[PDB]
Amino acid sequence: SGFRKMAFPSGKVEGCMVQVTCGTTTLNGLWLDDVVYCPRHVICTSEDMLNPNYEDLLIRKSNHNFLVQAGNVQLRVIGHSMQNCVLKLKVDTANPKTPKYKFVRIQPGQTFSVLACYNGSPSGVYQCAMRPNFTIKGSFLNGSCGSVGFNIDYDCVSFCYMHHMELPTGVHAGTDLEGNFYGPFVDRKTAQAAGTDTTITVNVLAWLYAAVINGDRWFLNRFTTTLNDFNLVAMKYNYEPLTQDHVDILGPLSAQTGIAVLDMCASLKELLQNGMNGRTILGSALLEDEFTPFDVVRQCS
Repeated sequence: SGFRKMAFPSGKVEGCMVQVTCGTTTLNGLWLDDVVYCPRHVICTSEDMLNPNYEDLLIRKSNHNFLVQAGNVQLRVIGHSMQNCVLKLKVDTANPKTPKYKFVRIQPGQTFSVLACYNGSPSGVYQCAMRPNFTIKGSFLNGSCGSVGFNIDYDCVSFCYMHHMELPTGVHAGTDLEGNFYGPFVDRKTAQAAGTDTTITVNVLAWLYAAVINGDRWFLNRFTTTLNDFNLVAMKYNYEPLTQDHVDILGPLSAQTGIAVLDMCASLKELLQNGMNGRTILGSALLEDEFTPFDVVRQCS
């Protein structure tokens, strides 16, 4: 029993974290084999950041301008390269602690673990979701750039996020490990609109199914609904549409509790139209959309 915000163990990622200094700028790098991946904005001065030409700035750099540190050991840089918005630094030593890994690109509504680091050292691990508007609500401070998001599938680490910037809203933007930003965002100090967010319907439902398993069932009703009937309510309240794929995905939790997916859509319909009526679900007066059906099934079965 119990249902909690839960991260992957951070060990295999901890072993990959290093400190990258270009001139006056220090942030975090990921060390896999003999390549260190970090945000390319590490080569920008304060000035540069208003209007960076990354091509000209990197042409002007030498392998010596990059200082890489694994603990207090210097890793000699022997090559430097850009792929989209990530800098790749070739070092002379393969990371012995390199695990089995992949670079994956995630969608809105998918959760991942963040290991927030400063100066190549780990501070903590937390869980979050890619928002519908391709940002994340992280906990980041100065020098946290290059911290990474990941899932662990058996022994294999799937790196899905590298932290690049905080927007005026105080929410977070970054890239996959191929340097392609999530969302319209750019590694330029400009005006950049977070872009109105929405709620993750399939996740809220996952959370309701969790609620049920942990004995919290007051919001269950006899009403029912069609998918098109659900989504018409959804759009009104800035919830994302629900698709037969989302329905399918919820299949096992439904099997687990015997509560038909569309019956849960009837519970949720009611909560959106009437409110919780002074109530709480797992203690919250709010509906929780950053747990996936996967995350719920993992913890509650």
